Amino acid sequence: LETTINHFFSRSGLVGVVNLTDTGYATWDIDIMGFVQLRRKCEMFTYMRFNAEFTFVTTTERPYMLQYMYVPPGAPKPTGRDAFQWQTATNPSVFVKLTDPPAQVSVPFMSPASAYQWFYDGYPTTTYGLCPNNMMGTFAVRVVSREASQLKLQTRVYMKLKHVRAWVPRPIRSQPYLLKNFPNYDSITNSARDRSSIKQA
Amino acid sequence: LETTINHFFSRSGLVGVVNLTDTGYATWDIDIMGFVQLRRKCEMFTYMRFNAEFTFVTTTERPYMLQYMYVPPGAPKPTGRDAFQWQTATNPSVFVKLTDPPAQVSVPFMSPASAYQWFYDGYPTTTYGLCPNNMMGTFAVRVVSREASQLKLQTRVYMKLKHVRAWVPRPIRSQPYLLKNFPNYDSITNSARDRSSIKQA
Amino acid sequence: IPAELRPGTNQFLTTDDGTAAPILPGFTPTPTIHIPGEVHSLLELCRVETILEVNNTTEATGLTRLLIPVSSQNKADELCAAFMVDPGRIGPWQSTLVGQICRYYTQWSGSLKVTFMFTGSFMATGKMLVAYSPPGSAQPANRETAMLGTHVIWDFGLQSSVSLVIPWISNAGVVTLWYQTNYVVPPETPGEAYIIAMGAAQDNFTLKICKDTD
Amino acid sequence: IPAELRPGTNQFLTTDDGTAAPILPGFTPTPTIHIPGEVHSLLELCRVETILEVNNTTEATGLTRLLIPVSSQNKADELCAAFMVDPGRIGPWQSTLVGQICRYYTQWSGSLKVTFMFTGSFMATGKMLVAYSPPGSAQPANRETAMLGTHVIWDFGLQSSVSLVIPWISNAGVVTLWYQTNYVVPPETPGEAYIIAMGAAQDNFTLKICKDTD
Amino acid sequence: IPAELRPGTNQFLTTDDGTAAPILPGFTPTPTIHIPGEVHSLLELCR
Amino acid sequence: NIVLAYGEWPEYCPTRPNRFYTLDSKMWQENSTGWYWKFPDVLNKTGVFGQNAQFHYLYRSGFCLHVQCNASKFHQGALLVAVIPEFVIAGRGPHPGFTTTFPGTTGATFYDPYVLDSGVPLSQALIYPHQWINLRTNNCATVIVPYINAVPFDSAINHSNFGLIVIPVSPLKYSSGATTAIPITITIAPLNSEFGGLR
Amino acid sequence: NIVLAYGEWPEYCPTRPNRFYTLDSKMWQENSTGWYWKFPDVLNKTGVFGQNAQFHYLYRSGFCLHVQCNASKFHQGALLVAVIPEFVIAGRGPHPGFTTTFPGTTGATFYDPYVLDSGVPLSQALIYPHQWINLRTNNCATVIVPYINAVPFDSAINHSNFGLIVIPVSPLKYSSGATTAIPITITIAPLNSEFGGLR
Repeated sequence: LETTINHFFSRSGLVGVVNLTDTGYATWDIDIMGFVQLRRKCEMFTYMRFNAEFTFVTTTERPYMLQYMYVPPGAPKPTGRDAFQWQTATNPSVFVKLTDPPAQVSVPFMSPASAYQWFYDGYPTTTYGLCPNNMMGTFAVRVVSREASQLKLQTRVYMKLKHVRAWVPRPIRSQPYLLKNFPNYDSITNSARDRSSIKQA
Repeated sequence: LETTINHFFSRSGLVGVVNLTDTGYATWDIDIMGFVQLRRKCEMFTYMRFNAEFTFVTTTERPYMLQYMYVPPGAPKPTGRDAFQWQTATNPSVFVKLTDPPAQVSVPFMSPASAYQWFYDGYPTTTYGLCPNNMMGTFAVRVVSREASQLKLQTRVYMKLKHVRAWVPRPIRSQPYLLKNFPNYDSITNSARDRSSIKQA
Repeated sequence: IPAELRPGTNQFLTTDDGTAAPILPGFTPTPTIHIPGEVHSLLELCRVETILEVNNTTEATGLTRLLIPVSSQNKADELCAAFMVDPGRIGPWQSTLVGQICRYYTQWSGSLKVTFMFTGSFMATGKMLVAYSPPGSAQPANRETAMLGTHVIWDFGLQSSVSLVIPWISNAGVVTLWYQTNYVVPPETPGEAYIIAMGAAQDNFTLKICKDTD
Repeated sequence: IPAELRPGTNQFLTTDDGTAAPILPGFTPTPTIHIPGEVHSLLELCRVETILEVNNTTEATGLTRLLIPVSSQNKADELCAAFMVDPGRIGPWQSTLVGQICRYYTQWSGSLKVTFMFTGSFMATGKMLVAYSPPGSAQPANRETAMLGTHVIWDFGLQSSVSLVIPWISNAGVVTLWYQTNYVVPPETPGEAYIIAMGAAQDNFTLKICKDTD
Repeated sequence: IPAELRPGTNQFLTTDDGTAAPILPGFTPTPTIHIPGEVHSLLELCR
Repeated sequence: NIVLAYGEWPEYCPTRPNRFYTLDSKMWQENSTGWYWKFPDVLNKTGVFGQNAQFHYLYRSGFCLHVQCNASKFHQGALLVAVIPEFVIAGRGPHPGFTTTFPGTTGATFYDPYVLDSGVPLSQALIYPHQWINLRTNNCATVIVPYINAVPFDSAINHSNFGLIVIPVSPLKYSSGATTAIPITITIAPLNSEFGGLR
Repeated sequence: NIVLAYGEWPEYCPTRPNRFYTLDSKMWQENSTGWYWKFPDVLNKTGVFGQNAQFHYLYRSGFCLHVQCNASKFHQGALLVAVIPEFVIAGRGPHPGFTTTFPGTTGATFYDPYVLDSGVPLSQALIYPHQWINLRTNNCATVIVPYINAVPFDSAINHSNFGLIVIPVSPLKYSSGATTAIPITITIAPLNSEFGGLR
């Protein structure tokens, strides 16, 4: 079939759009809650478990040795393009030329708990419902040269979900939401559009 | 043999010729009834069933990340090159550089009925003989950049038919036709060219 | 060894099968445990009877749009409520669970069922004629021309709930309900009640080509 | 592992075998059912006796070019009609089903047959001499020099139809028909009739290299 | 034989498995002997 | 004798409800040019089948036909009975309309028979299951037609399954004193009808 | 009758320490709008369990519930008992605070029941293990809830496992002379508790 839960997530859609000037670098936190087409399909469930793979597509406006680092959760993020975090061998990085076909890399499942939680009701001890066990890291795109890059490049990050397993369901969201990581709704819209009367279908 | 019905359709001929300026994009409906060499070979039969594969050949007048989206039947067509339909993950799209050898993709059989119908005698309830179950979608070729493409590019779309199975036959067309999707003929030409007399072969 | 490169290699297909290289080799993930309530396919979700909005008029405004009014002064055979059987069209089914997961999956086909239940006092007694028509015609006019269809004479003193199986929709069909008798109360009893409706899909409810929502 | 790239990889061959990636993986198509009248190969199409245009003169103009006239005042041994046996050349065979599917498939070879039938009254009686010549010579002149060939003495009082098997054409051969007797009528009977012809290919009719039409 | 090139080939992954070609083929290294006190995993160190 | 359309013997695999219907006989003159009927439309508003096809909106049936013309031994001519599936009137010139495409029991007539009013030449019309009514051999013709459609069901009113054409190829000649017209009567019987759903 | 939440019968695989607790009955008027409790918080500072959940910082238990309202035969209305895991109050407008999210034994009330104070519409709330208290059929409802959490343990004070909601869908109507309010009492019993670690 194609109504199984693995096929329902198996399209590789856009997540984040990252551009860099030459500052000199550009970082990007990993989060799937960026667009409304993926949030409404992932607040469906409460507990999920999945491996992900990525793809970086680069549109200038020739090839350079730009790299894509990876930060596992806990490692410090780079502050400058010539800092000492770019050469730490514990951060797995991917060197890819521009003119080559686009990069592709997989990420395993890093949360300490058995599955990711999209709803936490408690505290870590404004700190309400912020479970720290959803951190997946950054990427920190950097063009590599000795000085004076001067590209004005823009990357795009795609994401495919694989081997996904879902637990206990929840009903869908029915209202637009203001904040990024909170269900606040600013009380009201309805669900079904009106008709004239109760009669006359 | 080579007179079987699979070999009779197994050449990959031209269907449509699409060019784009920079507007900014270019769309193209899927229809095999574009040229007379393929219409006379497909009004032969009444019911057909086949998978198709395509190929996009690009002739400028360097490489850019131009994509080829696909619209399954029912999804909305894009209106601008920076609209929100370009990032819907339910539309499968293909990123291909210019200098690479040309793209190639297969399309499965999407009609709701068991086989495609090239002749319908009825109504959906000017609406005579327009069966809506022949929709196959678009492609919506778009060059990808942040702004100011400036290419003046022209693509060509090829089509190969595979695994084809045909049912009940019909005689061939013998007159030129005026309209695109109707057999109107503007009554008259003959079929065989004349000779002098009934005698003298 | 010799090899060639067919056209179609240097491309990103956006729906692909080949795995990339893992970025952390040797990493063993944390092993799963037995969390109860695992969903294998979302077909199990659309077999859940959820509350159907019927009274979706302008002046409803709140929880009162989840319920159909039943008076005690209505004369016999006057239509109590009526709505289309259309999982996906803009109307009553837009609130239920079927109506949200069929904004995805462009082509649907199956056999929906509709369940009612009654919310009056124990002393009340009446009847209802839950009717149905095929999608050829519009709704009936009288009680008599609606009686000839697929009626289920549902009363109140015996049963508090009733179902109705609708056969073989595809990508209308109109259900109504008629009074067919007076609404009977004893004294010192409020003479108004409401009938909330349900909605679900039975086993042969299948889907086809995926599509994004709204 | 090591590998090389032989010349001929980055090319589009326009007649190829390797499948591309499917754009919708996991999609199961709608399964077929038993539609009657399935054609496996188009060799079955060219074994259908279709109406052959013979009277393709200038002044024909309509359905009257589908039929050969037979008078009642023609003196014995005068040629009624004559045409080449040439499936593909510009002439009589251009209307039949053989003559259209052999504008494709450049080289043909086989054994065509020609069938006639008669469209007079029941009281009429005559004869015909359906002759044939090999493609070495032209058509005969007299009835006698046509009689020595491959004649079939077809009459009217017994048979209403007759066939003739033409052996082994390739990429001319001329068929005629002669009167050989008077056309005999009783009184109060219209003395004109027509003979429509047919055309088909028997079992050993094979084709070769494909070619576009017109 | 036909073959395609999926995206992700011309890249350096910084955590990889495929061996490069040895630069000195045929060279046999000096064989090891029994040095006592070999550590297989560093879990033995933190005990 | 009888001609099975593609060799089916139409069975069925919604209730399962056979009178020999008789359409009204057309007169055939010298300068006549043909007729067509487009089944299963002509059985509507006629008989118990008409009360079963107008109220039900799913349909499957097969037919048995019997085209029979009665002529004396002093006439001549030859007809052509063919059964065309999904037979579409094209329209000359500009669509043909409605009372041209659905003629009812009075079967409509042709304008240009040489191209079948669809750009399809008559020389190749014998692909369809045909039967020659030659007036010096016989006077009857019988075609059995199964249900030929991609979807296993359809509506009875809108979609026509197939059509029936009758074309005078050789024109009718007759000596003076004989009757000018020759009738053509048609018999229609449903074989395995199977309706579904009531409105 | 009874409704197993997803069919578990909650066993366990840290010592292993059952009195039927009884929360204080809420009054239900005409213009009331609902309640919620957020277990296992309301058992804190109450009973021997409260002395076992305040001092221990690992926890696992399952519950057995019994929501029961007593009404005479002259009232009408229907409630809705659902058990929502990881039930999060959103906050209108702006976070909701603390005395709104952890109500204690006095279960807090709703503001907008149509969206469950989380943007989730009530039309689809029956995905959760529900049980209709319809006042012309019965007067009781019983839900057994296992321990539903990703990590096999948690603290008792901070993390709430699930919540219990009671919503008046059809409002209560009553003729004049009857009592205005109807009580709703709730019974809570731990099934297989298993604590761990003492502070």
